[PDB]
Formats: sequence, structure tokens, C-alpha cells
Amino acid sequence: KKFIWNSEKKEFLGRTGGSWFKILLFYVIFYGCLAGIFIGTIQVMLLTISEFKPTYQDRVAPPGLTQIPQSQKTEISFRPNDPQSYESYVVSIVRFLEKYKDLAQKDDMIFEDCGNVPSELKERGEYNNERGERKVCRFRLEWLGNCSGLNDETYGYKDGKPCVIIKLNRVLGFKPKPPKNESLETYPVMKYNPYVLPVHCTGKRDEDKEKVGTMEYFGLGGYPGFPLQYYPYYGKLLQPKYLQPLMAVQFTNLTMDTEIRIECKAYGENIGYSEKDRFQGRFDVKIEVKS
Amino acid sequence: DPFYYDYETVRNGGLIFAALAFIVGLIIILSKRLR
Amino acid sequence: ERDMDELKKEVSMDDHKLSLDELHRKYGTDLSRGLTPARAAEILARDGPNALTPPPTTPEWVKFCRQLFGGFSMLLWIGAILCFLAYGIQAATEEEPQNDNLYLGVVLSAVVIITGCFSYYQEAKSSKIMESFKNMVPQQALVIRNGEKMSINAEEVVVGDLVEVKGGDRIPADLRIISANGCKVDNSSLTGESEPQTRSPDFTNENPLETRNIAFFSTNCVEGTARGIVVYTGDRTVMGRIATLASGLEGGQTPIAAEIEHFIHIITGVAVFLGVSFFILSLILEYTWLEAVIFLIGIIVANVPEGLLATVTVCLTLTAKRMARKNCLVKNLEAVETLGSTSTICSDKTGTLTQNRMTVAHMWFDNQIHEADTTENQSGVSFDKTSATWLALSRIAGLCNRAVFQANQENLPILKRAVAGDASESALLKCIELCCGSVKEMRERYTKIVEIPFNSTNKYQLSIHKNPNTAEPRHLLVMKGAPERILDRCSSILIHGKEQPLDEELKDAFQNAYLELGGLGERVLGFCHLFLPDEQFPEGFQFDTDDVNFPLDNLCFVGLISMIDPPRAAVPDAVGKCRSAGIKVIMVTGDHPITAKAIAKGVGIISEGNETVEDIAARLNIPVSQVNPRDAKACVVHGSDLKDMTSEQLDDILKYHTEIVFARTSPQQKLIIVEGCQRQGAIVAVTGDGVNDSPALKKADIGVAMGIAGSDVSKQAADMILLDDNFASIVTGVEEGRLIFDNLKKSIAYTLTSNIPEITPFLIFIIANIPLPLGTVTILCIDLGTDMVPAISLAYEQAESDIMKRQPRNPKTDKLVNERLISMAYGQIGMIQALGGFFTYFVILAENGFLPIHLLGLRVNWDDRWINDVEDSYGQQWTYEQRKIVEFTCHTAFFVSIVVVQWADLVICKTRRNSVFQQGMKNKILIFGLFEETALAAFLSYCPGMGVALRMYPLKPTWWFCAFPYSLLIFVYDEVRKLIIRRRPGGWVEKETYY
Ligand SMILES: *[C@@H]1O[C@H](CO)[C@@H](O[C@@H]2O[C@H](CO)[C@@H](O[C@@H]3O[C@H](CO[C@H]4O[C@H](CO[C@H]5O[C@H](CO)[C@@H](O)[C@H](O)[C@@H]5O)[C@@H](O)[C@H](O)[C@@H]4O)[C@@H](O)[C@H](O[C@H]4O[C@H](CO)[C@@H](O)[C@H](O)[C@@H]4O)[C@@H]3O)[C@H](O)[C@H]2NC(C)=O)[C@H](O)[C@H]1NC(C)=O
Ligand SMILES: *[C@@H]1O[C@H](CO)[C@@H](O[C@@H]2O[C@H](CO)[C@@H](O[C@@H]3O[C@H](CO[C@H]4O[C@H](CO)[C@@H](O)[C@H](O)[C@@H]4O)[C@@H](O)[C@H](O[C@H]4O[C@H](CO)[C@@H](O)[C@H](O)[C@@H]4O)[C@@H]3O)[C@H](O)[C@H]2NC(C)=O)[C@H](O)[C@H]1NC(C)=O
Ligand SMILES: CCCCCCCC/C=C\CCCCCCCC(=O)OC[C@H](COP(=O)(O)OCC[N+](C)(C)C)OC(=O)CCCCCCC/C=C\CCCCCCCC
Ligand SMILES: CCCCCCCCCCCCCCCCCC(=O)OC[C@H](COP(=O)([O-])OCC[N+](C)(C)C)OC(=O)CCCCCCCCCCCCCCCCC
Ligand SMILES: CCCCCCCCCCCCCCCCCC(=O)OC[C@H](COP(=O)([O-])OCC[N+](C)(C)C)OC(=O)CCCCCCCCCCCCCCCCC
Ligand SMILES: CCCCCCCCCCCCCCCCCC(=O)OC[C@H](COP(=O)([O-])OCC[N+](C)(C)C)OC(=O)CCCCCCCCCCCCCCCCC
Ligand SMILES: CC(C)CCC[C@@H](C)[C@H]1CC[C@H]2[C@@H]3CC=C4C[C@@H](O)CC[C@]4(C)[C@H]3CC[C@]12C
Ligand SMILES: CC(C)CCC[C@@H](C)[C@H]1CC[C@H]2[C@@H]3CC=C4C[C@@H](O)CC[C@]4(C)[C@H]3CC[C@]12C
Ligand SMILES: CC(C)CCC[C@@H](C)[C@H]1CC[C@H]2[C@@H]3CC=C4C[C@@H](O)CC[C@]4(C)[C@H]3CC[C@]12C
Ligand SMILES: [Mg+2]
Ligand SMILES: [Mg+2]
Ligand SMILES: [Mg+2]
Repeated sequence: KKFIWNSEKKEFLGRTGGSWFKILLFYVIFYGCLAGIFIGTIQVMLLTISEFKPTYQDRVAPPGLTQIPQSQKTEISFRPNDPQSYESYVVSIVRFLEKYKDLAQKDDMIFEDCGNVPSELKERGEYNNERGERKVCRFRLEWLGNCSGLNDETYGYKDGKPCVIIKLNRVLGFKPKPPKNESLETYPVMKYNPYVLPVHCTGKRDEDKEKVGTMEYFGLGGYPGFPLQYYPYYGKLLQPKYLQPLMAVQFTNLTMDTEIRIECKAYGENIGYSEKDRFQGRFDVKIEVKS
Repeated sequence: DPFYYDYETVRNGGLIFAALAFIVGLIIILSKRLR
Repeated sequence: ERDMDELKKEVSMDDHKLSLDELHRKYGTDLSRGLTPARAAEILARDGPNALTPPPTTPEWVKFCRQLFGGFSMLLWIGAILCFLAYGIQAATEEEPQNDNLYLGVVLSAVVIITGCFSYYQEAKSSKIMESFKNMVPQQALVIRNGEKMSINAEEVVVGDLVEVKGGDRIPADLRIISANGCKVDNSSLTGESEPQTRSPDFTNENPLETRNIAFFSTNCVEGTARGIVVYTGDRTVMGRIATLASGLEGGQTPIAAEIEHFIHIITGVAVFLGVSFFILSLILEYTWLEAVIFLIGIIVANVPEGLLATVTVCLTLTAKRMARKNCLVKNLEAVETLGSTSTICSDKTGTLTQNRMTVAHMWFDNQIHEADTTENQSGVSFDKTSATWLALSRIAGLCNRAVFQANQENLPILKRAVAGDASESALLKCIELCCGSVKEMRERYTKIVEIPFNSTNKYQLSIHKNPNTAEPRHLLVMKGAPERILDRCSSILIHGKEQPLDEELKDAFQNAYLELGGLGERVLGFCHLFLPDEQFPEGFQFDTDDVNFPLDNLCFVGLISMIDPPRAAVPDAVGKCRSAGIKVIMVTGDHPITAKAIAKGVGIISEGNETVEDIAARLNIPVSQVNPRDAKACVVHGSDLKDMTSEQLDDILKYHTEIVFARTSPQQKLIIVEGCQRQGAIVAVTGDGVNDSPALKKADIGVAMGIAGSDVSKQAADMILLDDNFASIVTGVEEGRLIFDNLKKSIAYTLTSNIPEITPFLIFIIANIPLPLGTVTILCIDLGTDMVPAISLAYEQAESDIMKRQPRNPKTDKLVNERLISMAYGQIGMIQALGGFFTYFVILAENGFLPIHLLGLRVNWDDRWINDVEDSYGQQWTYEQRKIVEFTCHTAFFVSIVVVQWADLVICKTRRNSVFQQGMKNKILIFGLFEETALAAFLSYCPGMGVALRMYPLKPTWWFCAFPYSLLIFVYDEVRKLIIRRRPGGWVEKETYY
């Protein structure tokens, strides 16, 4: 209790009152100057980066192929007979697809109708504010054959035909280039369009490749991939409501109550892969329609 | 390709500096006339 | 411990009954010349060194393994075990798994290996240096071999060797007394009584302990001198069997290590508490079961300065070696820290302050002062050698003398040869041999009948000589001693041959001459003689020595003799430093008050202005008793006055006096003076050389024993040994003692500074929910691999210029780890280091695409291994591994920023009082560490494969310079703070931040 408090010199926990006030004031001015110096250096550093382009982009290269709905452990397992085992997947698909409905793409200044067939890339010029915002290549939900949220809201999950919409990583200033027909000898047989970055889903093992069933691809114009006319990306400051290209795959005639691991791989010149990062350029999904 | 940063140049520079600094420290600790 | 009187009275078998002939034929030893060196070597190689069997020493693979699996190391070992187990579990699960946990476990293993090897190397070096001290100045034994007496190593003594010991000698092994001359040994360590028992060749008892012809091991001869024959060596000795298994030392606690242990336990408790708290928080935050232990281990390592014990060991050993190289041999490791706390030094005048090289310089006879000791140019003296009184003076100066010139000395002068006897006797011999003639012949004509050596009881010497002349009554008594005492023992004085009664006029002249010679720094000795009447004492009269029969008074004083004893060269500067460092120095000598007063004033003990009561009285021509006792800052206390003094008067003298000099104080009274000094709350260091000083040397906090002229009793009864008996060495030792504290505090401040910048990222990551800025691998890498050398580099820092310009430190109030130390390392420096690290982390993330503001709350999705579409500030999508690569790159950048700020912190930690421009970077080990830590960090960041092994990736150049402003800021801040403390001592900054 002596160290706790002594009434002799008004010492609280070891130090007197005047000393407490003095250290409080000194520490306040010191910490204030320190935090202010930190903020000043923060602002001085910020005055070096641009508002429309990051000073370094080699960390995001090549872009990565992702799947919707976002699933824990990339596992999409549900019971078609159960009306709730696939509610999570359907809801997560709709949460992302709602941004592509005809209602959002109403304004003509923000949304522009781009080629209905795979065409050349829509380069807007330079990454500056001289032209303010830019138009957005509209993408109708109808380009997705049977999983569009327009006719079948279950997207096939109700009839045991799941539809995992594939998506390409949005990268500012990226110009996807599909592989030329000259070297088309390793990747599987797919429709070739020089204006579409291809994507092909296949099995993983000799058992997965057998139990997959029938792959059905839905994309702009029916090409299995992403149309080149939707790139490059100009960021959130130049294209706030930019809509990225999409593509869905329907897994029909798949063995019921069996875990099948499928891998959709995107091909192209600037499309690479990695052994440790299973999402750089391709992605693996484990699906099981346990009815 | 405005997506590839030459990491080998920086790697070599850092390794060169590391070797030089290690040699300097080795000479300082095992100094023959640095009294 | 019932090992006294029971484990001794039973193991007893000796040969004390053997006569001289039986002893000689039993051991086969030349009783008058000793064994031959060849035979000595043969017995040495047969029996072994004269030493006790040492305790078992743990092998090299015992200490190394104990350090490998040490207490703190156990945590990392368990972490590696858990990681390997998790990898085994992951290998049985989903096919084609990753090696993240495997590599992490191997990394922990490498960390443990490096830490164990480094700690083992440091402990091995400390142990080797510590063991090197036991062989610095080993105890010697005076033995007789092949006729010559030589001083050899104690362990080189064998059974049967002819050994000789004297007053103050330590018995090397059990001996049989062959010849003795008033020898008395102390068996306090043998029987229990500290009373000394006589040792004589005469057989008086059949019991080995009670007999007078047996010297036992571990005991010391208090008085006399004798010669014996070794009867048992090594472990076979009497006291050896007991000292081998029943005299072991107990658990001596070092306060410097105790304070550190206390702070270590406090920090360990707070660190483990924060670790388990963060453990539960991490588990609650949906993290891996292994990641929880990872975070816990990292938090504990970064908050526990587990190298404090090693740093303390390094500082103590290094400064102990420093003291050894500067004539300060610390007997125990605790005294190494008591030297810096020294506050009072009770040193002696003759032997320590002065070189004890006396030279007869002045004399006083025929009522006149005469100079002498011609500069050996055969000029004789400045007076006539035919003076009648001078003849009597030389006669009593040479006949009453006891010293003798050694052999092989008739080829070099008298002022450069060696003698055997008292220092004063040596000067007297060199004087009479230079200006009078041959002493060998003078001492032969006047044959000495009986002689009384210098005794404290009589306080004078004595000798009776038969004169071969015809004009004398066949008796010549000669004696010297204290001039004041010799004068009170005479009734007449010889003036140019004629004897006249000693009147008051002659006594007044003698007193004036005494004060005149005493003020010059010379020790005066009184000499007198008497020619006893023949009718009362016939030619054949038998003068009894034990029973004084001849007259002791009414003698005839001849003259005074004074010698020069210059002080050491570094003594004036030493006392100057002592006064400049607030250290009270007291002189304890047995000389006359006037001589001691003059010598003390000359050497600096008594500076100008300071006057004693006697000096003030003399200047104002007033009685000394009437003068004000408080007006004297200095004083000269007489031994007789000290005898009739009480504890109260002692405290008064030692309390209101700043420069005290105790003259004519017997060496036994030193204990009381030391007690009085301690009673005044002061850490004392007392110098001792004789055997009677033992109680004073044992009572004082720091007993300084004379290493050259000091006996074995003082050496074993002291705490430190003065290698050169130079007083300045004590001050240098005190300086080094303070340097240990300075370096220990500097190293403590530097090891704790890094704690804040290392633990702040976890706290901010949990409060701001931003991606982890500093990982566990990084914290472990820093604390156990980069700052392991710099933390030790602070032990080699030299002393500042204000080391001897401050008051001494008291252990009861000034401690190592104080509140201000934490406020400086945890609140001011650590905050800047953490801010710099966070700045570099924000720079990396902002440059890669995530604005500093956007990072708030992203950790939820950032650490998610399945949400691979994290939208950055620009709208880009990053995967899990892609963003994790940036996070690890930020961890490496934080690591680099940490080393950068550590550079500035290490630089400013070199000095806590002066500016870095005054001390300079003379620390080679420190700069070596600066270069090594930078090189190691660069290698760990640029070596290929580190991205998957240590999860450390290459760092871009424009990032290496992000933390430089914070380093320079710490530098300038510490410099201005020290500038304020220097320009305004005792100010708010000093009373609040001076750790
Ligand atoms: C995913 O999208 C695809 C679109 O590419 C959908 O494909 C449809 O699949 C069904 C089911 O297999 C097929 O039905 C077959 O129809 C055959 C005869 O159809 C003729 O008439 C059609 C026109 O009229 C119909 O279509 C419109 C809608 O477009 C309706 O509104 C209308 O009322 C009619 O229903 C023509 O389009 C068609 O080409 C023919 O000329 C049948 O013969 C056939 O029966 C066989 O198969 C049965 C199941 O295998 C079997 O049990 C029977 O015994 C028999 O052997 C079958 O019913 C459609 O032809 C096909 N296309 C279209 C445009 O509808 C697919 O359904 C969708 N997935 C899901 C889950 O909805
Ligand atoms: C794409 O998906 C379809 C259906 O999802 C597969 O076709 C078969 O569909 C039927 C349902 O109508 C499945 O269910 C039943 O399986 C029973 C198990 O027997 C099997 O093994 C015997 C061996 O003796 C086979 O002869 C038999 O065909 C089964 O494969 C059968 O007893 C059932 O018989 C009914 O169907 C057969 C065939 O049409 C008729 O002859 C009978 O009269 C009776 O109506 C029935 O087959 C069956 O399991 C599905 N076969 C599978 C999954 O292999 C397609 O096969 C699948 N596509 C591919 C490439 O596998
Ligand atoms: C008392 C003694 C004190 C010692 C202290 C100092 C310790 C120093 C530590 C190591 C010393 C040198 C080790 C040699 C490392 C180079 C070996 C080599 O030639 O590597 C070649 C290849 C790398 O090729 P890449 O760049 O193309 O691959 C990139 C992979 N991509 C593209 C997927 C990212 O690597 C491979 O194949 C496999 C990866 C090999 C990388 C090994 C690095 C170290 C790993 C574990 C050691 C842990 C030590 C921790 C020390 C910290 C102390 C503070
Ligand atoms: C949930 C949030 C938790 C935040 C936790 C933050 C913790 C910060 C501290 C981390 C490590 C601290 C280690 C201390 C080790 C001390 C060792 C020691 O012996 O010290 C003795 C020293 C004393 O030294 P002494 O005992 O040798 O000397 C005493 C001398 N006399 C007697 C004269 C006083 O301890 C101190 O000086 C007191 C230190 C107090 C430190 C208090 C830190 C409070 C942290 C508040 C954070 C609030 C965050 C709020 C966020 C809100 C967000 C919305
Ligand atoms: C790729 C290259 C890598 C190089 C790595 C180099 C590592 C070097 C080791 C540590 C560096 C970090 C700590 C430096 C500490 C310097 C401390 C000091 O003040 O020493 C004084 C001392 C002062 O002592 P003195 O002995 O010179 O003076 C004594 C004076 N009397 C006698 C009166 C008492 O001198 C030195 O240490 C000599 C070396 C100084 C080196 C200084 C380097 C920095 C110079 C300016 C700061 C940076 C300015 C940048 C400007 C940029 C403009 C665009
Ligand atoms: C327009 C100007 C631009 C300047 C740009 C930077 C130029 C380089 C700046 C400093 C480097 C040189 C420093 C010399 C310091 C004094 C050296 C010396 O020996 O004086 C001896 C004197 C000491 O003399 P002394 O007398 O004690 O020692 C000698 C004793 N005898 C004679 C017995 C041998 O030094 C000091 O007292 C130092 C006081 C320093 C107070 C500093 C307060 C501010 C904190 C930091 C200052 C800036 C540091 C550098 C920052 C750089 C940032 C890029
Ligand atoms: C006189 C003194 C106070 C000048 C202090 C200048 C400060 C504001 C300067 C000195 C060094 C500078 C840093 C040097 C290097 C980099 C890396 C770069 O990729 C972002 C900016 C950043 C992080 C700078 C920010 C501004 C900075 C901290
Ligand atoms: C006088 C003192 C404070 C200077 C401290 C030395 C600094 C400037 C040194 C220490 C380590 C060095 C870095 C070591 C490695 C690399 C990688 C290389 O590819 C570019 C240069 C760069 C980034 C160096 C720049 C200079 C550097 C940061
Ligand atoms: C970054 C922000 C949120 C942390 C705020 C922490 C502040 C309030 C804490 C952190 C460390 C603390 C200091 C730690 C040590 C001491 C020494 C003691 O004898 C008086 C109090 C004093 C001076 C404390 C005052 C309060 C203090 C400065
Ligand atoms: Mg003495
Ligand atoms: Mg002691
Ligand atoms: Mg640290």
C-alpha cells in the first residue's frame, strides 16, 4: 500500500502529482509530434503514387481464374433433393449476378453496347481524367445459356446440373492475348476465335476425368471464354461501374453422390500458372450432387 | 510487358552488397592493424 | 557439518617421534641443504602435483546439449515438434499438400541450432576467461633445494622437501618442524581456536595436534619463522582430507545477477501473459491451431530479452579481465561490481601510497641539522666525518641495526645494492656504508650480547654490545625508536664529544628540528646509547633479556635520522580523481602526526585552505582546545587519542571531516576505523599487507591486499589483490567497476528498445484489422539472429569522460532496470522504431495497389484462403497466395526497417551522457555487428529460395530507404536530449530520462 499511495507528497503509484502532470504533458506533445511526423511522411509518400495506376503491378501477373459462388475449400457439395443445401450457392451467385441485370445497365453515358460477337479490345486511350469517366461494355445476362437468373433461378442446382460461372481477375491495363492457332496443339479442342481468351474445364485424375459427364460452355457469342473486347480495365477512378467479362459452365450427366474435382484452365500468351498458388490462371472445384 | 519487374537485378545487387558487407565485417573483427 | 573434532581426532598417524637422524633416513633429505631439483622432479612425477583432486568437469557435449535444449529453447523445440506433427497430419489428408508447415518447422530447428551454438560459444568463452584467473598469480612456497632457497609453485612441492615459512606465510602441506626461532602458528581452521600455538622442534606431545613439531595444511604462521620437512602432500594432508569433502562453498548470490533475474522473471511473466492472451484471441479470430502457437512463440521471443543473462556474464568477465590487466585482481566475482560503488578508501602511507624506498637524507646532532648521502662521488658528507657526536650516531645506527647485505654485492655501489631487513634499516646500512666505512667490521668489534627486535609493546629496538676499548666501562647499550619516545628515555646529550644534561632548551631545539624535518616528508628515528657503570655491571655481567635488569631510562640521546620515501608517481593524480569523483580517502599509517600530515598534504589528501584544529590555532596564536572543532575540514588523529575514544567521538570525527589522516595508529586498530566508516553509511575499500590487518580486511566491503609486500594471510583474507601496491590502481579499479554498470545499463536499454517495434504490429493488426505487418519468422530472425551480436557489442564500450566526475552509486537506491529505462526504451525509442516499420509497410502496400486507408478491416478477407478476389484500392483482384507474397514482402521490409532503426539505436546507446561525437566509434565489435546484421538481413532477403524456405522475398531498393528518417530522428533526438542533460544537469530531462 505504500507504493500504491502516500499522502506525504501526493505520490500516486510511485510518482507525485506534479510529476504526473509533467510527464502527461511531455508525452502528449511528444506523441503528438511523432504521430504528426508519421502522417506527414505518409502524405509525402502518397504524393508519389498515381490515382489511376499503381507504381507496381508485377505482383498481380498473370491474372488468376476465380469461380463464383465463392466456396469454402472450393467445395460445392449439395443435395439436389434438399431445398436448402444449395441455397448458399444460389444466393452467392445472385449476389454477384445482380450487378449485371438490365436495370443497372440503363444509363447510356456510363454503359455502352459493345460488339455482340468477339471483337477487338476496347482501348479508351490513356489513364487520365481528360475524358472523365468512360463507357462500360454492357454484358447481358442472356449470354449465359441456362444459368442466367432469367429463366432458372436455381442455375441447375435444383435439377442436379450445377452452373459454376467462371471469372477472370480484373487487372488495370491488362491486354489478354489468346494463343495463336500456329501452336494450338497442347490445349484441348475448343472453338477458336482470335478475339476470345479461352477457358476449358477438365477433370483432375483418371477417375475425375471419367465421372465429369458433359461440359456445357456459355459465353459471349457461344465461345468458351472471355471476349477480348472487354479489356483493358481502367480502375475504379476511371471506370467506377466497370463490368468484367464472364462465362459459365454446366456439368450435366455427372455421377450422383460422388465428389468430382474439376479444373478449369485459361489459356493465352500472358496467362501463366503456379505450383503453390492453385488460383493463378486456373482453379479447381470439388463438386458432389448428393441427392 | 509492363507486368514484369526485373527481380534478378535487385537480387544480384543485394547479394553483392551482402557479400561485401560480410567481408568488411570479417576484416573488422579479424583486423590485424585496426587498433 | 560435524567435520570438526570428530573427523580429525581419529585419522591421526605421524612421525613426530622420529629424531633428526630417523627423519633424515626416513625421508632421505639433506637436513641442511634440501633435496636436489632432479630428485624433486622425480618425486613430483611420482606423487603428482601438490594440489587437491578437483571436482568433475562436465564434458563439451553436456553444456552444448543443455544449451540446445535449454529453457527458452524448449519453446522453439516444441514449436518445431508441433509443426512437424501438423505436416504429418496434412500429409495423410488431401493429396498433393503444401510444405509450408514443413519448412516452418525446419526453420524453427535452424533457429534453435544457431541460438544454441552461439550461446554455447559465449558461455565457453566466459568459462575459459574465468578459469584463466585462477592461474594469474598462484600462491608460492619458499623451499630449500640443493642448498639454495627458492620460491616455487605450491603445486610443485613434494613430500620430504625442506620448506621455510615465516610470519604471514601460508603452510603449503603438512610439515615436521626441524628448526624454529620463536615460531607461532594459528590453528583456527584446524581445532577451532584462533589463539596461536607455538611450534618448536622439541617433542612435547605424542598427539599430532598437540605436538609442537608439526605444521598442518591450510594454516598460517602468525609469528616467527621456521623450517620443516614435508610429511604428506596433496590429498593426503591433514586438513586436505577435510577440505576436500566438507569445506565446499555455498550458493554465493551476485546482486548484479539477482537484479537481472528479478527483471527477467517480471518480463517473462508479462510476456507469457500477453502470449497466452494473444493465443486465445487468435483462436477466437478463426485461425489455425498451429498459428496460435506460432503467434504465442513469436510474442514471447520478441518480448523476452533472453540474452540478458549472457550480456551480464560478458560484461562481468570482460571488466574482470580489464581489472586484471590494470593491476586489480578480483578474488571473487562479486567484488567486480562493488568497486564501482566504492565510497571510502582507507589506504596506508608506507608501502602503498609511497614506493617504500627510503634513503637517509637528513640528520640532527650537535644541536645542528646536517645533510648527508653524498651523490656517491665519494665526497662523503656536507659536514665533518670526524664529528665526535657523529661517531656515536653512526655507532648506534649500525650496531643497533638488524639488516645485512647479501652475497655477490661487493662489485656495485652502495646506493644500488640489495639488503635483507627493514626498509629503514636498508637505508641506514647504505648510509653508514657510504659515509662511514664497513658495517661488517663495526658490528664485529662491538659484539652483540642481547638484542630486542622492534616490538609494539616497547615501541623501540634494543641491543647490548661489549666495547673492546679501554676508556669505556665494558658496556654499551644502544637503542633506536620513536624520536619523541627516545627523547623521554634520556637524561643527557652528546655535544661535540662532551656529554651535558638534557635540559629544556635542548628539548625545545629538538622539537623544532623534529617539526622542521617532519614538514619535509621524512620519517625521523631517535637514536641513543649509554655506557653503564663498571662497578655495578662488571665486564662479565649477564644481562637478562626476558627479565629486564639493566637501566632502560637515564640514557644519552645522540641524534635524529630522517629518510626520504617519495610517493608513487600516479598517487597525486589518483587522489585528484578520487576527490573529483566524490570518494573520501583516508590515510592510515603508523608514522608521527607531523610526518604523516606533511606527506598527506603533499600527495593531495589535504588540499589548500583546509586546516586542522592545530593549524588554525597556530595561525591565530590561540590554544588548540579553544579553537572551533567544526572550523577544521581536515585533521590528523593520533593513535593514543583514538585508543581512549568512544564510538560517538569516532562518528563525530568521521562525520564532520572531509580529509582525515590517522597517524601513529597501530594496524590492529584499523578494524575500528573501518567499522566507523561503515557506520557512516559508506562502501569502504581498505588496504592491508600484514597479518594483524586480517580483521580490518575481512570487515571492509573491499579488502585490497598488497600483492608484492603483502603476506598470504592478507591475500586470502582480502577481496582484491593490488598487483603493484600502487594506490592509483585502486582508483582505476573503481573506475572499471563503474564502467560495468554503465555498459550493463546501456546493453539493457538496447535489448529492450526492440521489444516495442516488434510487438506493436500484432497489437495494431488486432486493433486495426490490417494484414499482418510483421510475422513470427521475422521476429525470431531478428532477436535470435541479427541483434544477437550488437546486444553483446555494448559490453566492450569504453568509459565516457564523466565516469569519474559523478557521485558513487548506492545499491539500495540506484538499480539497473528502473522506471526511466523502460520509459526511454518502451515509450520513446520503441515508438519511433515501430512508426518507421509501419511506415515502410504502408509504403509497400500503397505502392503495390492498396491505399493505406483501404487496408483497415481487410485482414478478414486477406487471411481467407478461399476469398481469392480481394479488391484493392484501384479495383484489381488479388488471389490468396499473390496477396500473401506481398504480406511476406512487407514482413521483410519491416525486418529491414528494424535493422535500420537498430543502427541508430545502437549508435546512441554507445553513450548515455556525452555526445556520440565525443566518445567516437572506437568500439570495433559494435561496428562489426552493424555490418554483420546488415549483411545477414540483406542475404536473408536476396538469397534465392528464401521466398519458400524463410518466406522472405527480395526487397525493392526504394524501400530500403523508407526507415532512414526514423533512424536519423532517433539519432538527433537522443543527441539533443543528452545535450540538454549536459547543459542543464539535474534538470527535468536528467531526473526523468537519464536511465
Ligand atoms: C439447357 O438449354 C437447352 C437449350 O440449348 C435446352 O435444350 C432443350 O432440351 C429439351 C430437353 O432435352 C429438348 O426437348 C426435346 O424436344 C424434342 C422435340 O422438340 C421439338 O420442338 C421444339 C420446339 O417446341 C418446344 O420448345 C419451346 C421452347 O423453345 C417450348 O416453349 C415449346 O412449347 C416446345 O416445348 C424444337 O425446338 C425442337 O428442336 C424439336 O423440333 C423431343 O423429341 C425430345 O423428347 C425426347 O427426349 C426426352 C428426354 O431425353 C425423352 O424422354 C423422349 O422420349 C424423347 O426421346 C425433347 O423433349 C429441346 O429440344 C431443347 N431445345 C429447346 C430449344 O428447347 C435444355 O432443356 C436446357 N436445360 C434445362 C435443364 O432446361
Ligand atoms: C448419364 O446419366 C444417366 C442417368 O442419370 C445414366 O443412365 C442410367 O440411368 C438409370 C436411370 O434410368 C440409372 O439407374 C438404374 O441403375 C440400375 C443399376 O443397374 C446398373 O447395372 C446393370 C448391370 O446389370 C446395367 O444393366 C444397368 O443398365 C445399370 O447401369 C438399373 O437396374 C436400372 O435399370 C433401368 O435402366 C436400364 C437401362 O436403360 C433398362 O434396361 C431397365 O429396363 C431399367 O429401366 C437403371 O439403369 C443408371 O444407373 C444409369 N447408368 C449409369 C449411371 O451408368 C447414364 O449412364 C449417364 N451417362 C454415362 C455416360 O454414364
Ligand atoms: C552457426 C551458423 C550460423 C548460420 C546462420 C546463417 C544461416 C544462413 C542460412 C542459409 C545459408 C545458405 C543456404 C543456401 C540457400 C541457397 C541454396 C540454393 O541454391 O537454392 C536454390 C533454389 C532456389 O531457386 P529459385 O530462386 O529459382 O527458386 C524460387 C522458387 N519460386 C520461384 C517458387 C519462388 O532453392 C531450392 O531449390 C530449395 C530452397 C533452398 C533455400 C534454402 C534457404 C535456407 C532454408 C533453410 C535454412 C534456415 C536457416 C535460417 C537462418 C536464419 C538465421 C537468422
Ligand atoms: C486489448 C488491448 C491490449 C493492449 C495492450 C498494450 C500493451 C502495451 C505494453 C506491451 C509490453 C509491456 C511490457 C512491460 C514490461 C515491464 C517490465 C517492468 O518490470 O517494468 C517496470 C516499470 C517500473 O520500473 P521499476 O519497477 O524498475 O521502477 C519503479 C520505480 N518507482 C517505484 C519509483 C516507480 O514499469 C513501469 O514503469 C510501468 C509501465 C506501464 C506500461 C503500461 C502500458 C499500458 C498499455 C496501454 C495500451 C492501451 C491500448 C488501447 C487501444 C484501444 C483501441 C481502441
Ligand atoms: C551500399 C553501401 C552500404 C554502406 C553501409 C555503411 C554502414 C556503416 C555503419 C553504420 C552506419 C549507420 C550509423 C552511422 C553513425 C554515424 C555516427 C557519427 O555521428 O559518428 C561521428 C564520429 C565522431 O567522432 P570523431 O572521432 O570523428 O571525433 C572526435 C572529436 N573529438 C576529438 C573532439 C572528441 O565519427 C565517425 O563515426 C566517423 C564515421 C562517420 C560516418 C558518418 C556517416 C553518415 C554521415 C552523415 C549522415 C547521413 C547524411 C546523408 C545525407 C544525404 C543527402 C542526400
Ligand atoms: C546548412 C547546414 C547543413 C548541415 C547538413 C549536415 C552536415 C553534417 C552535420 C553533422 C555532422 C558533423 C557533426 C559534428 C558534431 C560535433 C563534433 C565534435 O567533435 O565536436 C566536439 C564537441 C565536444 O568537444 P569536447 O571538448 O567535449 O571534446 C574534446 C575534449 N578534449 C579537448 C579534451 C579532447 O562536440 C559536442 O559537444 C557535440 C554536441 C552535439 C550536439 C548536437 C545537437 C543536435 C543533435 C544532432 C545534430 C546533428 C547531427 C547530424 C545530423 C545529420 C542529418 C543529415
Ligand atoms: C529535413 C528532414 C525532416 C526531411 C525529411 C524528409 C522525409 C519527408 C522524406 C525523407 C526520405 C523520404 C522517403 C524516401 C523513400 C521513399 C520510398 C518511396 O517508394 C515512397 C516515399 C518514401 C517513403 C519517402 C517519403 C518521404 C521521406 C520520408
Ligand atoms: C551512412 C549510413 C546510414 C548508410 C546506410 C547504408 C545504406 C544506404 C545501404 C545499406 C544496405 C544497402 C542496400 C543493400 C541492397 C540493395 C539492393 C540493390 O539491388 C539496390 C541497392 C540496395 C537497396 C542497397 C542501397 C544502399 C543500402 C540501403
Ligand atoms: C499508441 C497509444 C494508443 C498507446 C498509449 C499508451 C500510453 C498511454 C502509455 C504507453 C507507455 C506508458 C508509460 C510507460 C512507463 C511510464 C513510467 C512511469 O514511472 C510513469 C508512467 C509512464 C510514463 C507511462 C505513461 C503512459 C504511457 C505513455
Ligand atoms: Mg600494514
Ligand atoms: Mg570483504
Ligand atoms: Mg529485438
